[PDB]
Amino acid sequence: LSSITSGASSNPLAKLDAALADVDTLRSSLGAVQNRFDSVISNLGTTVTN
Amino acid sequence: AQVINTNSLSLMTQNNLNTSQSALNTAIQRLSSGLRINSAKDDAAGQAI
Amino acid sequence: AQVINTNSLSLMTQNNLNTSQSALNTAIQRLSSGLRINSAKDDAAGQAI
Amino acid sequence: LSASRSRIQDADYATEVSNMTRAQILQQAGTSVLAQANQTTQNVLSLL
Amino acid sequence: LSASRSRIQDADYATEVSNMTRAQILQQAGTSVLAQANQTTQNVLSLL
Amino acid sequence: TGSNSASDLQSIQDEIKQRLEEINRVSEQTQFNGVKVLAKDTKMNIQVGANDGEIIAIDLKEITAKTLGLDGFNVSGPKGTPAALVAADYQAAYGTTTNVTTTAVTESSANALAGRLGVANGSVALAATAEKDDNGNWYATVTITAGSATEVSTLKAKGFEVENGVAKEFYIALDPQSADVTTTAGTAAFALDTANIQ
Amino acid sequence: ANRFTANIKGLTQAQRNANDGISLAQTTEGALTEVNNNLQRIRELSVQAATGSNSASDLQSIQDEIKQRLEEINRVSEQTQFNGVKVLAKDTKMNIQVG
Amino acid sequence: ANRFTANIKGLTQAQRNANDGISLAQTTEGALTEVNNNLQRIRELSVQAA
Repeated sequence: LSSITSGASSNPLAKLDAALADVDTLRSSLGAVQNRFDSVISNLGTTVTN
Repeated sequence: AQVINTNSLSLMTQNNLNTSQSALNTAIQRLSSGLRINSAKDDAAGQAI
Repeated sequence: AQVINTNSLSLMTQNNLNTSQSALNTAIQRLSSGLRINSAKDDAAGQAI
Repeated sequence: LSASRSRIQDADYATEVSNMTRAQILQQAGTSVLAQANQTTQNVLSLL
Repeated sequence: LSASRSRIQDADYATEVSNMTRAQILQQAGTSVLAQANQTTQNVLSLL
Repeated sequence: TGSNSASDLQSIQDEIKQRLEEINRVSEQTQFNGVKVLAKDTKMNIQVGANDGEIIAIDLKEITAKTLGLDGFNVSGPKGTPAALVAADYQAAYGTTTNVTTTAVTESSANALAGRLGVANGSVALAATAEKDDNGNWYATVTITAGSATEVSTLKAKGFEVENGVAKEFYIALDPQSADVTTTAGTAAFALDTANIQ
Repeated sequence: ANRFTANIKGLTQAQRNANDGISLAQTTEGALTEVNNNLQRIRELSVQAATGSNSASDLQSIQDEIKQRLEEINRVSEQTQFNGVKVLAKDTKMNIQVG
Repeated sequence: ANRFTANIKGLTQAQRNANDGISLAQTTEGALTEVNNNLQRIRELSVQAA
């Protein structure tokens, strides 16, 4: 039952590269968010002391 | 003048200690891992490349 | 800040040693055995060939 | 290609040791001053 | 088979070393604060 | 620098976007006893004596992303003002003995992008030809107009800043080697898949 | 003075909320990393299987390994969570109180 | 001091861009060598057919 197959896809390597691109875009967005968050903590600390 | 109900130097030093703590943590991590970009927080543009 | 009930760097480094350990294991085995494909886990496609 | 990738993401092991040794000392010198700061309240207690 | 039992049975070291350190620090802090707490009620006598 | 890639610049640009946002936030949230201290450019008097008329001046100034001149700061996109295409560019892209003399830009599915944005048709319109910036890269032009305030709000919420009743143009990059050149003699035809672009 | 002390406590609570947000971001990023590694392996297999000197029985081996790797992505997608919130589905934005 | 900080932080990245340039220049020459080795053979062959 492993020899009853479907049709082979076309232009595979382009599809794989597109997928990798999407993953990288998401990771970049998350990194931007974290870098933004850290400054908030610093600011809050100083403000409450004052 | 002399007040005891609140002390304002200790707050400043407590605030001023975390800044060093963070750099210590980063330098510790890089040594063990072996490389500079451990997450996209470091720099996103180089990670993709 | 300063906490003693848990330490979160030691966890990171413990986590991060095992990566090196597995590479050392594979490199050691390939030397003594004398060949590259020791189990199907290496590459199932070439073992049949 | 391997060399060109190596230049981008690998560590230094000469800068990092220095950064660690600087941060340790400054972290250690912070706490003594913190201990000094708390004591300055105790002056007033003598007035009574 | 020997490998599989080893996985089931043996003890890690790094975890236990860290647990040793963790348990030591708490013990020392506990003793110090316990003395501090026993000391508290002396001031009651001053009223009299 | 000169050895980057088109897709990388987006990453740097979004980080810059967040950093820009933080300045405005801090400017318009900080207060001292209910007085906003980083806006409106007034001065502030303090009473320091036993007779009226004895004060000391303190002056404030507004700091934002606009009063500093950084409004609309950007590092990705075309450089300079786009112009038209001439014979030399067609020859450079396809060869010295080339047939093409015009370009034509369309959409894959009619009125798709306005559907994705969430505003009524007739607020989004496409150009019909291609253009080039100062360095020889090809681009397509889009124009957006808002009809009411809520349209501005939705567009901002999805990442586009624009003022109602005012046209503004955004650009989309093209690849000269992927054009269709065999259907109609002397015309390179581009068809955008606007339903899925990032 | 009452107004000042009203301001202070809120800011402290804001600090706490920000820390929770940072935790959430880190969790998601770890899951993404593992997905990336799986994709790289599939890519290499695909280049392996495009040569013209292979026999029709071989391609099944590559195909079944590809099948397992593909199933991995779906399972990691639908099993990761943070405090009851499934973070790798549904295309939503998630607001934090920071003031 | 602030204006010194700006220069240090900028020059540090300026140093990285240069290594990128060295890498590109290094990559091209390796490709050039094989072109050279093929031409060097063709000329010898063409000597024989005369």
